[PDB]
Amino acid sequence: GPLGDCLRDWEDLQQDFQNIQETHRLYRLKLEELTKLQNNCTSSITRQKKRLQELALALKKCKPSLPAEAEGAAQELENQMKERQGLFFDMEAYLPKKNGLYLSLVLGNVNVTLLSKQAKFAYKDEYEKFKLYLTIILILISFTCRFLLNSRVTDAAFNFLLVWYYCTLTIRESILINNGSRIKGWWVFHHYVSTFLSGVMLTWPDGLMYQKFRNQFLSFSMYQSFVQFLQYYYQSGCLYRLRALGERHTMDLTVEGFQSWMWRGLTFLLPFLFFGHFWQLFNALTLFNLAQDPQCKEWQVLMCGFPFLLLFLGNFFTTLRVVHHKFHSQ
Amino acid sequence: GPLGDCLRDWEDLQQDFQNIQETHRLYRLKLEELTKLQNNCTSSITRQKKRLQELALALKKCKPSLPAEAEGAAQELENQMKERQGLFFDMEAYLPKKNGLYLSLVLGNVNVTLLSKQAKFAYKDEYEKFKLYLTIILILISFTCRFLLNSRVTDAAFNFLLVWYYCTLTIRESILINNGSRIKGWWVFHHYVSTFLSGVMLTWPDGLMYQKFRNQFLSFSMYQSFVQFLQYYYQSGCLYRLRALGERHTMDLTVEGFQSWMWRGLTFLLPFLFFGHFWQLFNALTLFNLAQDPQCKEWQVLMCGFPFLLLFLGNFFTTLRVVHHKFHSQ
Ligand SMILES: CC(C)(COP(=O)(O)OP(=O)(O)OC[C@H]1O[C@@H](n2cnc3c(N)ncnc32)[C@H](O)[C@@H]1OP(=O)(O)O)[C@@H](O)C(=O)NCCC(=O)NCCS
Ligand SMILES: CC(C)(COP(=O)(O)OP(=O)(O)OC[C@H]1O[C@@H](n2cnc3c(N)ncnc32)[C@H](O)[C@@H]1OP(=O)(O)O)[C@@H](O)C(=O)NCCC(=O)NCCS
Repeated sequence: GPLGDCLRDWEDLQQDFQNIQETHRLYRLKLEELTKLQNNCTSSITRQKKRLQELALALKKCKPSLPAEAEGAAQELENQMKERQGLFFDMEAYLPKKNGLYLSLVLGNVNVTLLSKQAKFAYKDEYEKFKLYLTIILILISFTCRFLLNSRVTDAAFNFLLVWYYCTLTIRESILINNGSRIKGWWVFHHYVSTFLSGVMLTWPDGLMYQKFRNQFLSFSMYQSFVQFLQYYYQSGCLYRLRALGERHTMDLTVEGFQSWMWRGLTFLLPFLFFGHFWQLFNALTLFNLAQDPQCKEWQVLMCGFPFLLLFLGNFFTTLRVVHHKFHSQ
Repeated sequence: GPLGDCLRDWEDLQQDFQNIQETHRLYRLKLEELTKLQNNCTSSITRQKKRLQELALALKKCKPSLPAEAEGAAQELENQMKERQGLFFDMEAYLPKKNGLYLSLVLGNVNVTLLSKQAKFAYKDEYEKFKLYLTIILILISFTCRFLLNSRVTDAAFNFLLVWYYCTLTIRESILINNGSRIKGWWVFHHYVSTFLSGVMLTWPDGLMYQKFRNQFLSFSMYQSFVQFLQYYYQSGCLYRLRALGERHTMDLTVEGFQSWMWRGLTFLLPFLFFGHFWQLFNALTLFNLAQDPQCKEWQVLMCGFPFLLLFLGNFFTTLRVVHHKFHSQ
């Protein structure tokens, strides 16, 4: 007769029930005032930012009319308002923030994980591991689809995987932007163009003109995944190094050693990126030249030759901008 | 010389700066203990649920050995443990919850909007309006692609829109599940199958056998969007009615009038759904019959004929289940 155990467990879980429901009640109260605090802080910050920017506008428009001797105080005045802006960014980094017009077309609730600092730093790492693992899958299946097979089922499967990976990746990093980062919005239009390119390659009716481009496209995709493979290593190394510099617990790792390490890494890495840039430019060129041949007539060739050229222009300019800015930073 | 205004605005915004940073500090503190409370509550609830289910298991296995006269107390004992489970569901409805293995493959942070009740009820409405608006776009462009055009560019564009809409929609409702709902997981595998179907239709190389199926597929897509058009009306009406019943402020709207209205609406709606079910079954049949013709040889025909049949079986069974359960509920 084990019922006795069950019944006295019933009432002891019952006493637990009330002592836990009291906690639940006070929790609800706490949540209420915390919400009020959040609303108050956000409204106040918005008002202050507006006031600051407008007064800075007024001072800037009045500045040329004024001589430099009294303008001394003025230049350190903007030199301090900019850091006031920086601290405003710091403070806004926690308060829940509105969605940025692309998430709001897929979602509509609020996801600002960075209510802590560990809770954010341990999201970017997960993102990096996602990029690496998917690159493994793509390089493997690209090898299979280029050296040993010639069908169109497998080719369509590879292109579908590509067009899914790019879209989930643009969602992750469009969250990672409003949490906080400097992600240089070209790096997202890059995904949109690459998605359009794969999509067009998906409805290419074969014949005697597909087989002339399949080889180059597959090989280039292989190489690009390899570059992502190396870039993982450098990026993750940089992230851990920078945390270990910000966290002084391990040892007083000076900024000098970090900078030397990062500079050596980047300067070693850069030739491969430039090789890839020129590889796709040559790719676009051969595609146009092929299109000029009067033997083909398919609208897919020019529409698959423009994204390559656009994509090269953007990538080349942005890489040079980053290296040049880093060089002046020194 | 407007500098004076600017400088005294500087120091008055400065006094504002400290009086706001104090608020920020206390806000951070509050957030800290609120996090501790959340963790404590979730751990406690997990332990209690495990204990309750295991003791219920023990009682159930011991029950057949025991006679009914003493089992009286036993049946109201399970009749009360089930409501204890219900209240546990209520309480867990607020605490942040882990992601369900599909979001965690696209995301990895936590989005439980239902920290309130308005903040959730005003998400489902947005979801409904999204479904309606996208149905408008699809019905319009389907009309254009069937009566007046015959190309393949426009057809591919329509199929791409379909395969994007289904995927964003499965993301929205897979959030809406873990917030809280009874969404009958067949209704999501439905989206996966429909996505696979459109994908296969996307790489169909035309010829003398595509033109025999294009008409039926487009017309069926039109009709299906029309059913979504009506289902919006009924669903939104039901949601507002149920809120107006739960909210007794307007008037003591009895459950009887609500039930009569909902029953009339559903009984009026059902014939169209059944028509659609049989429409797609006939569609799968004609597709197989066409495949039997020795004049075609394309692997796309059987792979486009199975999802139709599978999809019909699932839809028919699930609709009958819902109507039967609702009938016993009365
Ligand atoms: C830019 C590059 C030198 C990296 O340098 P970097 O670490 O970004 O240097 P910065 O200090 O400017 O970093 C700026 C921000 O860009 C972010 N970033 C996000 N996505 C990125 C991406 N795809 N590439 C580069 N930077 C990226 C970094 O995270 C960093 O922000 P955070 O560190 O604060 O989170 C290198 O990644 C690059 O050139 N990108 C190549 C892109 C590519 O795939 N090309 C392939 C051609 S075949
Ligand atoms: C099922 C149906 C009668 C709706 O009834 P219902 O309101 O779901 O009745 P229930 O009380 O069982 O509702 C159960 C839950 O299912 C949810 N639900 C979510 N997505 C749904 C969907 N696509 N269809 C039906 N119910 C859905 C409802 O929101 C409800 O949960 P909630 O009200 O607590 O949020 C009706 O929508 C249906 O038969 N679906 C047809 C699906 C379809 O598109 N078929 C096309 C064939 S051509």
